[PDB]
Amino acid sequence: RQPYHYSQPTTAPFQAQAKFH
Amino acid sequence: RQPYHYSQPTTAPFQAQAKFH
Amino acid sequence: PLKALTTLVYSDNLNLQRSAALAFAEITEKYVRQVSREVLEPILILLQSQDPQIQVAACAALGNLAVNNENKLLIVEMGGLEPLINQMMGDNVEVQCNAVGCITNLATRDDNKHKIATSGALIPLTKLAKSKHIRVQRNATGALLNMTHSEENRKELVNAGAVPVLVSLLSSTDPDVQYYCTTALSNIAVDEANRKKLAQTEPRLVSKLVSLMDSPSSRVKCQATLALRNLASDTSYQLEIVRAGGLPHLVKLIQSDSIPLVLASVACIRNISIHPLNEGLIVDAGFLKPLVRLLDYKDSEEIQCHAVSTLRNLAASSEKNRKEFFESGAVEKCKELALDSPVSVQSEISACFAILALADVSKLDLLEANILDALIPMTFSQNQEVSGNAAAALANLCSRVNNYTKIIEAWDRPNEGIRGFLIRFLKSDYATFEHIALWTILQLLESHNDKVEDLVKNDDDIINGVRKMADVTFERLQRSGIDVKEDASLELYNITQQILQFLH
Amino acid sequence: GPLKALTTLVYSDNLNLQRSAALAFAEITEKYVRQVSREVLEPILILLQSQDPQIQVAACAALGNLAVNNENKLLIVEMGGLEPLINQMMGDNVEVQCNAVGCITNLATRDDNKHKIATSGALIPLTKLAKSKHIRVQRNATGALLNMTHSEENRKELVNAGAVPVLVSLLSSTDPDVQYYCTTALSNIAVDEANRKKLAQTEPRLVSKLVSLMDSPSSRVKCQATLALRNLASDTSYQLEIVRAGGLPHLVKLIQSDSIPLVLASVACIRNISIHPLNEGLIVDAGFLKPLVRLLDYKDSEEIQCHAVSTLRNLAASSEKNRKEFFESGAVEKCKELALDSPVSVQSEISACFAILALADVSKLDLLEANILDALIPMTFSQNQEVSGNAAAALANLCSRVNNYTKIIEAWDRPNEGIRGFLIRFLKSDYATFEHIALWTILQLLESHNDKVEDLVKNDDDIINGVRKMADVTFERLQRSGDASLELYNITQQILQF
Repeated sequence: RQPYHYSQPTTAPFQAQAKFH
Repeated sequence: RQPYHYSQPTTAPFQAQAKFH
Repeated sequence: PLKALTTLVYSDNLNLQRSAALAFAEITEKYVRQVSREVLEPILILLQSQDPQIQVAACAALGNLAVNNENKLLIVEMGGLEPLINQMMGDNVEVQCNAVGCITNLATRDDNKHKIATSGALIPLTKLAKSKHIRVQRNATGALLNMTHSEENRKELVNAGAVPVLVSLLSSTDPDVQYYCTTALSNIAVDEANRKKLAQTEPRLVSKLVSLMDSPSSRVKCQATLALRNLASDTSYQLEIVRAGGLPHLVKLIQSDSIPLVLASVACIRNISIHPLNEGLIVDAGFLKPLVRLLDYKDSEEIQCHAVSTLRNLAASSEKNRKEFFESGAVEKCKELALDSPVSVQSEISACFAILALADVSKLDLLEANILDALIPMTFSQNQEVSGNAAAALANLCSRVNNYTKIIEAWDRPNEGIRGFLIRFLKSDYATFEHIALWTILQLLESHNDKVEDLVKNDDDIINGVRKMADVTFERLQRSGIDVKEDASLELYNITQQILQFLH
Repeated sequence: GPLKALTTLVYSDNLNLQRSAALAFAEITEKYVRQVSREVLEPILILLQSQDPQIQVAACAALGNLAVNNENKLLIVEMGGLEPLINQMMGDNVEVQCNAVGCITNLATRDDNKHKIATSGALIPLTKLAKSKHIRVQRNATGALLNMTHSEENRKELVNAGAVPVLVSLLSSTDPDVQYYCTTALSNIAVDEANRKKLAQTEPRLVSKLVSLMDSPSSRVKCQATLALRNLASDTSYQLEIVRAGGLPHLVKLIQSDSIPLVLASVACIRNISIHPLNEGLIVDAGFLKPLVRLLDYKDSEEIQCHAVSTLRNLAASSEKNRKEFFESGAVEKCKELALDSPVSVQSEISACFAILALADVSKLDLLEANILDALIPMTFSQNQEVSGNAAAALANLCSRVNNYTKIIEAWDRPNEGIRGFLIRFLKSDYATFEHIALWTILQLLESHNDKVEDLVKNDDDIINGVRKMADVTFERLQRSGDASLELYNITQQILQF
């Protein structure tokens, strides 16, 4: 068989955070 | 006798009061 | 809400605290009532922070609270709101302002001012005014303006005195600072001590007052004129104000139709007219007729007294300018007014007549102004100044005059006339009045007018009165261990004998 | 304690009292945030729904600062805190725009909040305020949409609000945080095929912009743009499009980066792109080969190893002709070297790679004299079926139709019991596939016209005995039934005819 490692598209873990004033 | 009416110096009755911003 | 405001304050965290202070600022800013000690206590905690925001809100809140009377009295008790005032020294300028404000609002009460005068608090108040912003300076000038009310309060105004700051601040263009300053200095010049120091301390102050006598603001005008009067309580300034050409300002401030200005101006001109040297100047300036007519109006007797007095000291200083004194008809008007005016105005007019009737140059003219028509009834007065002075004037008018016609006319009429006067004053047991009567009778006999001689010598009542006066004085002198050949008795007796020598 | 001092200040109905309270809230939340009660939030909540703007900047700053903590996020969202913020987002005041959009950015970080964010229709105002001329607003806006790209259903109700074009244009923003948020947003969108197809027929130049960003001064932007490009290159369309947009020279310099994350992103991308056969010509001429080959040496990154080997395998799988460069790169020899001492991941990858190389008849001999049997043979032992299976297939193909059997004859016994051992082992297995491979292979050996291999196979007693037992087994199993069994039987019979 053929192996499938790390093949799928990635969702980036970084999320923004607000700054006020 | 000679009379002395209203002879004394006058102290003004007005008093100041402050102002704020 | 006070439960939440109080609990919010005690937190010790800056943010809840600036919140509390702002809240307090607004709620004090538009509704002012009587409030408890408990409300006050948080303010004290609020007062000391060194975030300036916190005291601008706290000092504005507290300053707003001041207008109700209770808060100012309440403020003194804590021992206090005083620590914040010491805090005022720190530079932040607008809480400088609001602290000075509360202190300006505070201390209106006398104990407050006396209390403030202790603790060396006001050395800063004098310091505060110079700062450039009008705001802080208005409060600073306001504050001690309010402290110039008690005598020893101004006595610690001169201690650590801001007085130089004040006289310099007279030339401010800002209206209210300069008004506060004029009123302050006016209030200071009430003391003899302060007046004596002001001549050689911060000299040239008066010239500034005289300049301020032409302000567009009525308030500054009036209060400056009153200041000048208070200074003119002393002779130094009585001359000094005149030197600065304060005469035209005063001469026309008097017919002003603003009555307070009239009162102030006439008061001032009276005080300066005290000094004899001034008389000449005052008369040459057109003061006379304004003074003359000014005295006539019924409503304000104080102006009447100031005017009559001014006229009297002008007359008393010099026999210069006397028919220059005559022309107005004020003497005719003093005559008309003496019969129908308050007892104040009466006694003033009285002293004036007594003064005019001394100069021999004017006795005849006074007599042909029918002055006896006022002098005679005035001698009836229950008021001793009126009756006394009127009597003296009358007595002088009978002495060594070149025409005795009007006296002969006024022998019987009006009011039982001169004859009646003599009898009345003899029948009194007032030594002074007895003397006046006896002396007058002698002066009449010593005139070589035959008619007068015959009225006095044939009047049984008058002759009888002198005889009883002679007996009474003789027996007072014989009980006291004296044979002729108090101290009033001897004099009186001698005059009785001189009079009775005309009989034979 | 202090809390209803402040709330009593809120219910006052006097504006200065409410701004005292609001400012207080803003600061006290600004420097300390934990999970808080429901009661603390309703005064903030309703107080916010007022239209003194000062109050709304303080309130939004407060609630937004609370929003950082996870249980405050849904508590805030669940009651219905959002409607006030959507209403302020639509409002013409720009700084309550800033802080409200801010709260939406901190809010919805949590997963199921987001679905209620979308069904609330917050993403229309969000999208339109991502155009703002004021940086603060755009930063919080694009940040918000970035955060909304995390769930799949969030992403497609992000696309049904057409926020994609705003993002794609904003890729060219000069502001670092805006363009980074936008790149990461688009990357996250490119995770779904549906979105990829829509991205194909809605944005023409997207790829170009992305390619441009591969030369950004910002490392995060470099990396994330590259990851985006990979996600797009999940599909064939973009696999061709990226090469057309000249993304190879960027990628080939990016794999030789001293930044391991950049290397990871670039090698993943080039793998996805190397999938397409047509690309091979170009990919080899950019000179990916030697960089990949030395990328096998990144012992500390197994993912990088897998991506590299996989890329080499797709290059090898697409075209026969250019292999000689593939042999000059040292890929075969380094794969051989690595196959004996590396993770089962890398093992299975290398295995499939050898299995691919061993199909082309032109290179079999070369592979044999590169001693590939010295790696293939022991690999057939592996417990991992991908490894052993692929290795076995490779070995089997290498014994079929070669003109020189020297190295096979040598690898008959050594190493690791050799090819002979392999055949025996796979026959004795009870796996149909492996039995098939063994029988087929020995048939291929006999079918070579080499005399020596012929007699190596038939004089080896164990081998032909195994074939006989396989034949017997297949026979008695199969005619109880009267076809894999049948094929194997046929092969055994084909063999036994020698």
